[PDB]
Amino acid sequence: PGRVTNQLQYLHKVVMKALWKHQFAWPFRQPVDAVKLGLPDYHKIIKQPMDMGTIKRRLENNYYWAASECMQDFNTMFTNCYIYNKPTDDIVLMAQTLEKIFLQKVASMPQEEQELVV
Amino acid sequence: PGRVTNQLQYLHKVVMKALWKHQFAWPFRQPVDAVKLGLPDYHKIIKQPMDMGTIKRRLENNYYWAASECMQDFNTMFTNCYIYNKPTDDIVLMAQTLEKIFLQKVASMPQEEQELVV
Ligand SMILES: COc1cc2c(cc1-c1c(C)noc1C)ncc1[nH]c(=O)n([C@H](C)c3ccccn3)c12
Ligand SMILES: COc1cc2c(cc1-c1c(C)noc1C)ncc1[nH]c(=O)n([C@H](C)c3ccccn3)c12
Repeated sequence: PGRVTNQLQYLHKVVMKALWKHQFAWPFRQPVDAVKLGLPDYHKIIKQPMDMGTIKRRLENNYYWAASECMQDFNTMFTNCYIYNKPTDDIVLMAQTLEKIFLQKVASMPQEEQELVV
Repeated sequence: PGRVTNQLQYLHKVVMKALWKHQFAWPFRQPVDAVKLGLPDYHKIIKQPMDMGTIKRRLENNYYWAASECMQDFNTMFTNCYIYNKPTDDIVLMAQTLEKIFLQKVASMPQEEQELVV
């Protein structure tokens, strides 16, 4: 059972809003389907797949207990990409651009996490 | 009880080696002493403090079970910095530079994690 916090609210309504509509977002909006994309050994290499669609649903459904967990899912999504792919690949450059934006927005997130009731 | 893996070995001998000696590394090599630095409410805002000294010791002492845990400690260190400080602060620009290097190196880490025995 997760909860609503000021930081999670910010991650939803400011961070995810900036990322979801970005030019480079579309390949990250749903899980990597390795077989359709012809990606060998994707599930040997990546044991914790993650994508922005899953994160967005989790934010919408109060899945997270704390913003740190949501930020961990973002980090996992980006590092999965960096690990599976080559440093010069289009998808890695796209991920780097998205992560730069994510981290920039995190620098203006509310500082002290407090739960919101109603 | 942690273990030695090819990825943790890479994080130690390649990633931490590149970061530890960087021009901007020195403020990150030990925990943030908020009172000496005159940083109000540091421990209200940051509930999971982390630094490269602690990570380096953990790598040296086989504290981690998997590279994902070490990468999470790096991410926590950087996002702690971004959260406590302002987007334009010297320390945040320094952290961003270090994180760029960290993530660049992660893109060449061994892909499939396998434990090393002896
Ligand atoms: C080449 O990387 C991808 C390409 C994708 C994709 C997800 C990834 C992806 C992501 C994201 N993280 O690891 C991988 C692998 N999801 C959908 C999708 N649809 C689609 O046409 N692609 C191609 C192959 C693509 C898109 C962008 C950049 C490079 N290649 C892709
Ligand atoms: C202004 O930020 C810091 C300054 C530090 C520091 C750690 C931080 C720090 C870190 C790293 N993450 O959050 C904070 C706060 N550790 C040691 C240390 N010794 C030292 O003289 N400083 C000053 C205030 C400094 C250094 C670099 C950039 C800006 N300000 C610092």
